[PDB]
Amino acid sequence: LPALKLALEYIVPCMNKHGICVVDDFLGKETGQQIGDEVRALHDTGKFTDGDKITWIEGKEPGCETIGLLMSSMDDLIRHCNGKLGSYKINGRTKAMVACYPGNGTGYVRHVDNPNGDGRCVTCIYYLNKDWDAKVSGGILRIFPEGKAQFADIEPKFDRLLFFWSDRRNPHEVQPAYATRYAITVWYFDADERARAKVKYL
Amino acid sequence: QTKPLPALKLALEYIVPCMNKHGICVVDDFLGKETGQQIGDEVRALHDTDKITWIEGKEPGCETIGLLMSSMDDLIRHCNGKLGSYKINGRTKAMVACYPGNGTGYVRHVDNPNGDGRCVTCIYYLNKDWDAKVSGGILRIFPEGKAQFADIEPKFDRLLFFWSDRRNPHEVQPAYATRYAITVWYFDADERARAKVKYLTGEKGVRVELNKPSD
Amino acid sequence: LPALKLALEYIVPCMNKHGICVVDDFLGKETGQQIGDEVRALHDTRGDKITWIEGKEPGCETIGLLMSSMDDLIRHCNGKLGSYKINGRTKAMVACYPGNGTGYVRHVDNPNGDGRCVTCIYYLNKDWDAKVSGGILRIFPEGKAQFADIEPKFDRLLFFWSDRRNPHEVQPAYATRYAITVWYFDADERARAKVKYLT
Amino acid sequence: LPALKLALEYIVPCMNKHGICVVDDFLGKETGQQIGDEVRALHDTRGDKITWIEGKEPGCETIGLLMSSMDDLIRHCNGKLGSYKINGRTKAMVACYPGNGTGYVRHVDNPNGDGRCVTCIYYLNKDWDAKVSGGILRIFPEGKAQFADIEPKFDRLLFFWSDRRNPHEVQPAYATRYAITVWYFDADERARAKVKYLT
Amino acid sequence: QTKPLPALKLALEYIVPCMNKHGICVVDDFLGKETGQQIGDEVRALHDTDKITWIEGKEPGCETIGLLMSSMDDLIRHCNGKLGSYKINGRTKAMVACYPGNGTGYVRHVDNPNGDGRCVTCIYYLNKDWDAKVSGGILRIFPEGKAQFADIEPKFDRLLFFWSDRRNPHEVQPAYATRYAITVWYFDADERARAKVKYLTGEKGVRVELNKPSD
Amino acid sequence: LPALKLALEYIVPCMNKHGICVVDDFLGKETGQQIGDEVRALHDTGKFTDGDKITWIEGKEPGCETIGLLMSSMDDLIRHCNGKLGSYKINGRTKAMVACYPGNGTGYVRHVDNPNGDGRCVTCIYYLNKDWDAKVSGGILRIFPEGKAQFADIEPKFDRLLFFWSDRRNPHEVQPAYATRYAITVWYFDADERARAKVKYL
Ligand SMILES: O=C(O)c1ccc(-n2[nH]cc(-n3ccnn3)c2=O)nc1
Ligand SMILES: O=C(O)c1ccc(-n2[nH]cc(-n3ccnn3)c2=O)nc1
Ligand SMILES: O=C(O)c1ccc(-n2[nH]cc(-n3ccnn3)c2=O)nc1
Ligand SMILES: O=C(O)c1ccc(-n2[nH]cc(-n3ccnn3)c2=O)nc1
Ligand SMILES: O=C(O)c1ccc(-n2[nH]cc(-n3ccnn3)c2=O)nc1
Ligand SMILES: O=C(O)c1ccc(-n2[nH]cc(-n3ccnn3)c2=O)nc1
Ligand SMILES: [Mn+2]
Ligand SMILES: [Mn+2]
Ligand SMILES: [Mn+2]
Ligand SMILES: [Mn+2]
Ligand SMILES: [Mn+2]
Ligand SMILES: [Mn+2]
Repeated sequence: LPALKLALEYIVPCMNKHGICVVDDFLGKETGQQIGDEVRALHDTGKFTDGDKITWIEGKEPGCETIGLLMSSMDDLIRHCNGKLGSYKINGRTKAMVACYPGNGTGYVRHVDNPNGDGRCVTCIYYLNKDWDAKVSGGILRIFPEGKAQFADIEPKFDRLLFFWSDRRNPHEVQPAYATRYAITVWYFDADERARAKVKYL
Repeated sequence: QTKPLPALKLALEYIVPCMNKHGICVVDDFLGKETGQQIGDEVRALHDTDKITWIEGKEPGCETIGLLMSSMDDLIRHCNGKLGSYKINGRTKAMVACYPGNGTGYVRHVDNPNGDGRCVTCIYYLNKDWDAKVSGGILRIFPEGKAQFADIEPKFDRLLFFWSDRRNPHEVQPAYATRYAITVWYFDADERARAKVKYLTGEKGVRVELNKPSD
Repeated sequence: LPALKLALEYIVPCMNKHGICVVDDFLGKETGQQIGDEVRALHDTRGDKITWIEGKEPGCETIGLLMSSMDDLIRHCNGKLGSYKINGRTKAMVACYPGNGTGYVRHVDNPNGDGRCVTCIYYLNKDWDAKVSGGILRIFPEGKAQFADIEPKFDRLLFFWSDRRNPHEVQPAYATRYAITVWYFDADERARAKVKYLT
Repeated sequence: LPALKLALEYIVPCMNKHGICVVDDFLGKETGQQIGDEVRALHDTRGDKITWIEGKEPGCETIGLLMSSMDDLIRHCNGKLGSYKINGRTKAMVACYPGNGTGYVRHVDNPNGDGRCVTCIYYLNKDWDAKVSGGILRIFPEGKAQFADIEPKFDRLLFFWSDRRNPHEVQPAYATRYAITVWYFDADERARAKVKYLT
Repeated sequence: QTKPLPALKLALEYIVPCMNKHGICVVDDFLGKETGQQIGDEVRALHDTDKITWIEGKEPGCETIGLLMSSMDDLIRHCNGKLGSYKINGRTKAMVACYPGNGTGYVRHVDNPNGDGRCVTCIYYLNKDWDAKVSGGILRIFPEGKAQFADIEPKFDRLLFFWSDRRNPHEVQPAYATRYAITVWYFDADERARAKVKYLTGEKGVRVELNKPSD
Repeated sequence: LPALKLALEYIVPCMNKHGICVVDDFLGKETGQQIGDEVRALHDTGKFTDGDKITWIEGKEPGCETIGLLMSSMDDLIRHCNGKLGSYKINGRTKAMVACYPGNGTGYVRHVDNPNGDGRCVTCIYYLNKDWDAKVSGGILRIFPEGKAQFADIEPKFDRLLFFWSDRRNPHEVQPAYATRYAITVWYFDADERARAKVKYL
């Protein structure tokens, strides 16, 4: 299951078909647990902006190589879909939103990542909660594809990667959880949208 | 053999009042393990011989399915005109459906919103030993104008009745294992007619010719 | 404009980009008046009245004309209209609405896939000021961040998808209203519909 | 923790920032058990059962105790609790829920301003695994982009606004459930309520 | 004088069946111009002597308002137990309300969702010569489980009846001129009782003392 | 009715009360019609980005002095509310979104200007449609204040200025219109929100 294959053979169609792509075992046990620890590190040192504990990583951070690995690893796959994903000309990506979600019975109401057209067109999420039994611990992502007669409960299973369109096509809510959960989110811009979105400023 | 079905008593003394009061009626241990597992096989067979398929009941390798349908009919028969104001004159084929276990769920919806004639939805679950607590697949019903709602388990050998119009909206929680169910809709004499008139059944129509004579 | 041009250069793209298409001055005040007269006369032989017309019936010639000219447009869009293979049609729903002060709740024509894929409406209300008598059709094209109010303008023709893509509500009217409606079936879908019924 | 500290240092701010406040280990497994026994015994003299308790009745002493200790918390929050002037209370709604597989539809306690401003619930279900038996209370704090699932944990006390600010639904239970509920009235509001009724 | 009111015929032959069938009933030219304009003055007077006020009917300068109420009662009286299954044993005071003309509207809502005893909302419009086409203020009702909805004009000397439970949700379009209306709710014997029991009326209560004896 | 008065005496309270402030006759007939023409100018020359004809003005544009007047005129009022409007520390503002709305029966579904927290906290709109009879031509703004039992239909009357919070508190839809209408929209940032919103990028 090589790199460009996953991209042009599974992602692109599965995405242009439904608008949701799941990828199990993206980096492997050892490589994943690595990030798994590397993220728990940041949970202590500080600089964690924003309960709702999140923080933004650029990849070249002090000692956060593996997070950078993951990021730069996703970049490949998205690059390998150039012009294939809808009419979207994808170029840049936000910094990695490494987030530690509370898990105290807290859930997040349904919403849309990019309803205004702020540029973000492909949400990309990585789950790193080792042995996160969603059957008991809960904390599942639920997506309601606009105009479809079905919906999907995606579990934050360990070492799972998830893609979906960020616009009004994918409204989604997150069932609450009872244990602490970690996850890394990333968005990708459409060259035109991200640009048009910038004429507002000075 | 099959479990004895006192269709008359079960209709008049239980199903009818239940339906009238609540609009939802469950009947467990409908055909017994013996017939149930059998239908299990019969349906898992058609898998070979989200996908569905329609059955009249006479098809080969579908004997017990036709049996199930005949039982459903047996129950609706002894209801008479007591089951709501509806006069049930007929029904659809049996929708034998294979639902996948990929964590897929079904949005809130209503079987018959347009008024196409269907008045009573009827479902039968044949999943041998299905723990809804483990695999999910629960069916959530919201009885219109009530302060409660109900999570019905797709328990093995369970039969489910409910009105199909705006009165019973429902969701289907995702399942994490393949699941099987047979659905049937009963028609109200009048509504089905006006439906056929209004072209809400897709049965009628008018041919559109390839061309017309100029002028 | 010829039917082919109107079809291929206007209707097909308008229907693909939006799923809603208006066509003003379809048959001209000349023929439109006759269609109107036929209908008004037809509905003299206070809720909403509807009588289905084949087109061949007496005193319903011009109605049939309208239907024919509709079918031609549909012929020119054959294959190019969405992803549908249209082979069927419904009788002309000649409908006389009350105009008392009651609108029709927001809904969708074909929610369960009964075969119908294109709703096609023709208005006959001469000098109908929507800002005075109302009866406006509000459509909410699913997905699009805008919505539209279509006025029952005389001699107006209106196409739109029948599925969940175009839910819509009718604003109340304060005067007698007339509108002929037809639906078109997708060859496959309508056939897939019949399957559930007994032989 | 003393009632005053718990009141002024925890409940008042928690109620102001959110309008929802949980308090675990309110009376301890010691007294909680007795409250439970009183209730369970009380409900032996399959839909949901409810019997209102004043607290003074026989075999309902400990219930009354719970009520008292609730009132004290309310006394310590006097004036500081939202913008309400609490002067009244309802009898203890001792409720036994079925646990058959039926939840209670999403709703709001006080939608028309009947006087009630604070819903206050105390759970008595020993060793109640919400992940096995369910019966969870899901609240949607209006305005906030999050929502919460409150587990009917034994000896748990739960405060929340009764108005449109906190709509909420109860997940179905798969075992017999017990929960005592009380509401508090805002002096003005409840008085403004009576006005509409005849002398 | 006032217009003759055949309360008996109007109740039995029109209002009752109308209500039962649709759940909404309008009665125009209820009291005639004479009494109508009078109530006009009577209410515009209380403005002096979004604001509201409650009236029993006996208040000075409210004679014709009490009259209006007595008429409403007259009509509901001759309904008997025919008006739904409800047994109307009483009602609220008359809510005389002054609605402002600042382009303010009222969200979709339901008078009695909790089940507080109110079963029938009753409204009377006294706006001398109000063109709803010009100033708006229309009341839109959505009869639960129906394919139509209705825009009721707050026409002068108009009386309006409808169920107050989940069956009749409604919106009020904004008005661009001051508007006046008198509302009244009738109680169902049973529901009001269970309501008083459930403390849904705010009437009952329990005193909370300033302090308690320590220990 | 001087400048700082309108600000601290009417805006701030009316805003902290409801979250919607209307101001009739902001610049006056002659001064308003001026913008009224100055905007119709741009409708021809070009450079109108984005039917839905809109364009972004910085105020110092060629010959667009009066638009700049309006912008710089609003700036005063918002400056005169420093720290008074909620807990919002307002600093910057987007470029003026001068928009020519179609008016062919087109309406805009209800929405929220800033549901994600992109910085914008105060929507400010100026209407310049001379004698725009909304009774006939229509095209009215309808706002549904979150948690309130009433809603408001604000007419785009000529020379009217409108303020409202942009976040989830003010969902709003626009009734369709039948004639061409022009309007100038502006947003204001909360120093903290606009800042936090920027950690995403690189
Ligand atoms: O900044 C934004 O627009 C923004 C950020 C995050 C976000 N999402 N989406 C799904 C999240 N999630 C939470 C737990 N599991 N998943 C989550 O946090 N959506 C939008
Ligand atoms: O064609 C129709 O009208 C139609 C089809 C399906 C359908 N439903 N609803 C809930 C179903 N389900 C799935 C699993 N367990 N239950 C199911 O099959 N209802 C109506
Ligand atoms: O059978 C159905 O579901 C069904 C039938 C008709 C219908 N339509 N369509 C357009 C209508 N209209 C336009 C102006 N006044 N009325 C109208 O009533 N929508 C749905
Ligand atoms: O009268 C009313 O509207 C009314 C009454 C009770 C009520 N609540 N509140 C908390 C309940 N609950 C908690 C766990 N199981 N049930 C519950 O049923 N909500 C509203
Ligand atoms: O207290 C209550 O339950 C209560 C109050 C008001 C109310 N409504 N509803 C529509 C009203 N209206 C306003 C103008 N024309 N009609 C009006 O007054 N309904 C119920
Ligand atoms: O870019 C954005 O997020 C954005 C831009 C504009 C916008 N709004 N709001 C009200 C508009 N309008 C239209 C007619 N009358 N008013 C309008 O255009 N909302 C959000
Ligand atoms: Mn998200
Ligand atoms: Mn269904
Ligand atoms: Mn329609
Ligand atoms: Mn409740
Ligand atoms: Mn009301
Ligand atoms: Mn906006």
